[PDB]
Amino acid sequence: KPWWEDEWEVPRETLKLVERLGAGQFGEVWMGYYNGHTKVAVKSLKQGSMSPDAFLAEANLMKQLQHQRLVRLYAVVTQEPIYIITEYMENGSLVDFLKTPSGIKLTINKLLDMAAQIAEGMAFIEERNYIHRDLRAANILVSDTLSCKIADFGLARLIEDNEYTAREGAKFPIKWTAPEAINYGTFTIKSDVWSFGILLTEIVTHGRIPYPGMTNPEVIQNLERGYRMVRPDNCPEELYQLMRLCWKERPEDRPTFDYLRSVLEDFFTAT
Ligand SMILES: COc1cc(Nc2nn3c(NCC(C)(C)N)cc(C4CC4)nc3c2C(N)=O)cc(OC)c1
Repeated sequence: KPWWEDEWEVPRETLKLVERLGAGQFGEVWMGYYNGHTKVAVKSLKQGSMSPDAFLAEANLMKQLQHQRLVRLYAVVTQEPIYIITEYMENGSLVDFLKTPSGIKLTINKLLDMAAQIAEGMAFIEERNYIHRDLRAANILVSDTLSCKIADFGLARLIEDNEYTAREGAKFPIKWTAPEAINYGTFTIKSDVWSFGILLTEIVTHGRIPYPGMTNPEVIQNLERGYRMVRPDNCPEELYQLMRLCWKERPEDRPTFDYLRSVLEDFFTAT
C-alpha cells in the first residue's frame, strides 16, 4: 500500500529518540517514546549506506511474522531519514544479558525455560514457512520479565519449497551456520535447527564463543571428521544430547522446532 493508506506509516513527530543503544555501518538503534508514553526501539538507516528499499524489507518481513515470541513491528517512517519502529526489550540481547549480575544468577532451570521460549518462537516461524538464517544469542532479545523474543529479521526468507539459495560469494558466520549453507548456499529450516543447537551452548555458557579454542578452519575440519562441539562446562548431559540432534549430518534427520520446544519444557519442569 502507498504510504498514505499504510497502517504502519506514522508521522515522525510522534517519535522521540531518547537514548542511542547502538551504531554501525548501516545505521543506529535508539530507545525512544511514541506519542509520549510508549517505550519503543527505533532503527534508523544511515543515508547512502544501503537503499531504503533494502532497509525497509526488514519491516515487511516482520509484518508477516507476528507472534508473542517474535519482536513486534510497530511502524515505519518512509521518508528520509528512514525509520523502523518496534517493540522495545528492556534487557537487551540475550548474549549480553547472560553476562550481567542478573544473568549470572539464573538457574539452569530458567536457562532451559528461555531455551524453550526461543524454540517456541522458531516453531512459529517454521510453520509460517519462513527461515531466519541468523539464529544466535546476539539476535535474541530479553524483556523486563525475563521473556525471550527472536529479532533481526533482515535475512529471513519465505520458503515455498523449503530451500532458499544464497549468492555464490555470500558469507555467513561459520560457527553458527550449518555445513550445507556454508558449503552450498542452501538454507532450510533445518539449517536454523543446527544454529539453534549452537545457540543452546551460548545459553549454558552465558554468552561464550562456540567451539572454545578453535579457528573457523579447525571447526570445519573437526566437523568433517564427525566430531561436534566438545561438551561445554556446566552443561547437563540431556541438553547436550539435544544439541547433538540439532547437529545431525543430514538436514532431514534433525528435529523440528516443535519437537525441540516440547522437549525443553519437559527438561525445565523437571528441574
Ligand atoms: C544492543 O543494546 C541494547 C539494545 C536494546 N534493544 C534492542 N536492540 N535491538 C536490535 N539490535 C540488534 C541485535 C542486538 C538484536 N543484534 C535489533 C532489533 C531488531 C529490530 C528488531 N531490535 C532491538 C531492540 C529492541 N527491539 O528493543 C536494548 C538495550 O537495553 C539495555 C540494549
